[PDB]
Amino acid sequence: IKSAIKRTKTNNERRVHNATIKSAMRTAIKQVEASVANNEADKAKTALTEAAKRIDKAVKTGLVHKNTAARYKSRLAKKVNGL
Amino acid sequence: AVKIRLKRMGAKKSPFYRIVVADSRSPRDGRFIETVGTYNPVAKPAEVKIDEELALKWLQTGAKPSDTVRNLFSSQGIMEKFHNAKQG
Amino acid sequence: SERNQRKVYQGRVVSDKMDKTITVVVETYKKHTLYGKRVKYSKKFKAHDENNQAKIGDIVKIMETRPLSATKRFRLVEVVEEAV
Amino acid sequence: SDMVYVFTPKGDVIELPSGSVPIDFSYRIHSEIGNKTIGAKVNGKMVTLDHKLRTGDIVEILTSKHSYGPSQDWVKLAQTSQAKHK
Amino acid sequence: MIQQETRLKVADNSGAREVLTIKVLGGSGRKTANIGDVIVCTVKQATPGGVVKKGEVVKAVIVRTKSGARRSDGSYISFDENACVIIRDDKSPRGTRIFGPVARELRENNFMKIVSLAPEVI
RNA sequence: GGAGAGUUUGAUCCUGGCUCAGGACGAACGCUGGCGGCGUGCCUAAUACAUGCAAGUCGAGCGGACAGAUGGGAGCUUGCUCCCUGAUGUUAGCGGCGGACGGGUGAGUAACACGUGGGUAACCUGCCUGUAAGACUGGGAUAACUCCGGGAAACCGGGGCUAAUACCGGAUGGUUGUUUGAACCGCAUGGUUCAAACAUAAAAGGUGGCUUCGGCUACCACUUACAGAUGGACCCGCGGCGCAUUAGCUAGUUGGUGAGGUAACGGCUCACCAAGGCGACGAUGCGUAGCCGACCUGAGAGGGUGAUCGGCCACACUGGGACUGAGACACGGCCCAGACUCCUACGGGAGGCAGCAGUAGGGAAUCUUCCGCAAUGGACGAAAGUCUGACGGAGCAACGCCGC
RNA sequence: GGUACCUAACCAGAAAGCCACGGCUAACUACGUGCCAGCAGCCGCGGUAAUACGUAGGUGGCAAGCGUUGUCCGGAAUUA
RNA sequence: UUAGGAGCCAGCCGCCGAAGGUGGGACAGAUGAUUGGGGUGAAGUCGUAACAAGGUAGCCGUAUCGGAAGGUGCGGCUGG
Repeated sequence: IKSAIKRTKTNNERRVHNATIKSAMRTAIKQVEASVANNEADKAKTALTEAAKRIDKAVKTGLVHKNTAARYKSRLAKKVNGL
Repeated sequence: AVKIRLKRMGAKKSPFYRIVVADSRSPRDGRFIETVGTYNPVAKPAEVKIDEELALKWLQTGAKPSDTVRNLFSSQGIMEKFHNAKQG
Repeated sequence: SERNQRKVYQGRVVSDKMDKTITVVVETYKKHTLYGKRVKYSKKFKAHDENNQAKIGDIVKIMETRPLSATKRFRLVEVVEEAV
Repeated sequence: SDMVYVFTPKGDVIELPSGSVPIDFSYRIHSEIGNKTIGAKVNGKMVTLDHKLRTGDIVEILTSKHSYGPSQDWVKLAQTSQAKHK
Repeated sequence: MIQQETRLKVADNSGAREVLTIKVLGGSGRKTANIGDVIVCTVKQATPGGVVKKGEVVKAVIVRTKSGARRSDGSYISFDENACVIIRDDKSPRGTRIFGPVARELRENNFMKIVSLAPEVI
C-alpha cells in the first residue's frame, strides 16, 4: 500500500521455499523414527546422518533456531543409543 | 544502534542540549542509561561542558556518536586520548 | 565468584496429601501503614519434597528455584523439627 | 450590501441575503438539498458549517444521496431569517 | 406457492426476522403466490434493533421460494427457503441490503432497485 | 510550622448539622478586552470519515532498459538523419536492511499489567565494539525483459531469454549433539573446565589503487566463535478499591509419571494415575478503572486526581489465525469471516484518520487542511545525499500563569 | 526571519472594565416600588418611609480581567 | 546417463478452531393499566391523642378492635 507490496510478493515466495526445508526436515526425523519401530540400527545410523544433514542446514537457513535442534538431535540420538 | 547523542531541552526559541548515552530506539526525549554534562548553542561565547572522562569508558565498550556530537570531544581531546588508547 | 543467593524461608506444614510436595506456612508479620499495630498474615506456598519425609505440623525450610509445576516454586532444604 | 452573490457548482450567480452559512446555500437550489447536505467545499478546501459565505464565492456541496438527516444543532445554523423560516 | 397463514424468512436488515402473510394482492381471492407478487404481511419477529418492529402490518414482495418459476426456456428456479423483502408500499424496497440470492423473475416488473441491491441475481 | 464567623433559643451553655471566608482547574458560561514572553488546548463518541501528505533507502548487491555524445563512420537538403558505447544520468523489477522504532488513543484488563526489591544453574539478542578464526569447489533457476492468452477493471495465465552480496550442493571448520574419560565447585535440578571419539554445520563478493596479469592491497560486506555492550521474555516477596444486601468456588481444576511442545520453566498440550487445590487474613463473583515518577491540597498525618511532559503494559473498524524477519501475532502488511462505505459491464474488487491537519457527528467545550529538514533525531548507504506531519517553528482561542 | 533585537523621528495621542456596598465582609445614601414586581450561599429581606428589590449618584473590591457555574481538597477535631 | 529413487507441491483427509444458528436459566435498565404507603404545599372538613395530675398519669414490646389520632387487655418502666 505504501509501496510495501514488494514484501508480500516475496513473503509468499519465501513461504513456499521455507516450508520445503521445514517439511523435508520433518520427513527426515520420522524416517529415523521409522527405523525405531523397525529393529534396524545400521539403517538408523545412516538415517541419523541423513536427518542431521537437513537439521544442521536448517538453522543455517532460517528459523529453526538451534536450541530446538539440540532437542531434535538428542531425542533421535538416544534411540540409536537405545539400540 | 547505541548512539551517544544530544537531548533537546529548554524553552521554545532558545534550545538547550544534554549529551546523553542512550539507545536510538527510544525517542528524541527518550530514556537513557547515564549522561555527561551539557551543551549551549545560544551562548555566542563558549560553555560546552563535558565530563571528559566517563564517555571514554563507554567508547572502550563501543558506542558510536554522531559527528555533531563527536567534534565537541575533539575540541576537548576525548577522542584523541581514546585514539591513543586504541594505539595503546 | 559466588552466584546470587535465592529466596529462602522456614515455616510450618499443614498437609501432606500432595505427591512428593507440601504446603508450608510462613508467619512473618508487619505493621499497617495507617495505624501502627502489627498483625499476622498467612503466607503459604508449594514446595518440592524429593524424599517425601514430611509431617503435618513440621518445621522445615524452603528454597525457591525455576518453577517445577503449576504454582510449585520451592524445594526443601532441611527438615528442622518434627511433630509429635 | 445586505446580500451575497454566491456561485453554484455550475457557476450561476446565487442571490441570497448576506451572512449566509453553506446550509443557507442549499435551500435556494432545493429544500431536499438541505435534507441531504453533509459538508461543503469552497474553492478547493472544505469549509466548516461555522463559515459564513461572502459575495462572489463558488460553493460546492457534499451531499448524501438519500441517507442522512438533520439534528438540533442546525436550528441556529441558519443566519438569514427567510432561509431560517424555512 | 405461498398461501395465507404461512411464515417467511425475511431477507433484509430492515428490522424483521420472520414474517407471516395476510392476503395475496391478486383479485377477489387468490390462493397462492409464486414470485414477484405483492403480499400484505405482518411481523411475527423482529431484530431488537428495529426500524420496523414486532406487530406491524407491512406490504412486501416475495423474492425466493420453494416454488417453481416456469421460464419459457423450461428452466425451473426453485430455492430452499420461502422469503420476502420488505418494501415501502411502492415499486421500491425500504431495507439497506438484501441477504442471499434473488430470483431473476423480478425484472419482469420494474423492481430494479431490488435488482441493483441483489448480491447474486439467480 | 495549625486563625475563624452567621444560625436552633425570650435569654445561656453544650450538643449537632449545614452555610461562609481560602487554595486550584486540560474547565465552560456572562460582560468586557491593548500588548509581550513561557505553557496547555476533544475528558463525551476507542462513533463514522471527503482530500492531501505521515517509511523508505542501496546503480559502490545485480541483470536489463533508459538517455547520453568522448569521438568514430554513413546518407544528403546544410538543414539534418544516424550507427558505434563517452563521461555520466534515470531507476519499473530483482535482491539487502528498515517498516516491530519514531507517533497517537485509554477501550478492555483488579492481575506479577504496573510500582518496588529480587532470582535464573531456566532464557534470547541482527544492527555495536574488541578478540579469535576465516572466507575452498560447483550447481540449477527466475523476475524484469519480451511473445501470446484471459479479464470492464482489479489484474491474471501460459512459452522462451537473463542476472546477482539471490537461491542450492561438495570440502574444511574450536558450534552443537552423541559416546567415554578426567578436574573443581555449587543451591537439588547440577554447574564449570579439560581430553578423546563420532556426526554433520558454513562464507560472497563489491569498491578504488597497485600489478609480473598470476595477482596483491586497503576499505565495505560476508561465515563462525568468544566475551563485553545492548534490550527483551519468564518467575518471586512486598505494596496502592468498592460492596458480605457477593460464602462457597474450580475437574487440566489441582497433583504425580511419561510424552509432545515452546528460545526457555511449566497441565503449556495430551495420555495415564491420584484427589486435591482455593477460603473469613474475604476466595469466587460483581460494579468500577490503565498503572507510576508525579499534580493539587493539608501545618503535618492524610485525602483527591492520574490531563500535558517522562517510564511501562495493552489496543490498531469488531473478532480469529499465520507467515517472513534477531525481534511482532505487526498503527499506515498478508489470509479469513462480521458490520459499513465505495466501484463494477453484477462476473468481481478495492478501503480502515484513536498518524498531521481538517470535516461530520456527539456535546456546555477544545485550534491552523502553513513552512522547513537549518538545528536536534532516527531510516538505509562508502559518503555526498535521500527520506522524514519525529521534530523544528509560524497560525488560532484572555485557557492559565507571569511581565507591561 | 530582516523576526527578535537595537538606532533615530512622531503624538496624551491607540486603549477598563466587571463585582460588591443590612450582618458574615471593606464600603450608603436618594428615587422608584408596596407579599406584587424581584434578591437570596448563610441568617433571611418587600403588605407605603427596602442602607437586602430595581435605578441613579457615590464608595469599596480586584484588574486585562471580573463574577457566576461544576468539580476536588481545606476550614470539617464534622470518621478524630 | 533414453529414467528411477529421494525430496517437494496441487489435491483430498483429521484434530483444533473465530464468527453464525439453536436452547433454557442468570443479572442490568426503561416501560406497564391500577394500587400501596412516604414526605410537600394557601385560615379545607372531622375529632383532641400528646405536652399541666392534659382533664383517664404518660411510655416502650406483644395481641386486638375501630372514621382517625388511638382504645383497652397483660407484663415492665420513673423520664409520675
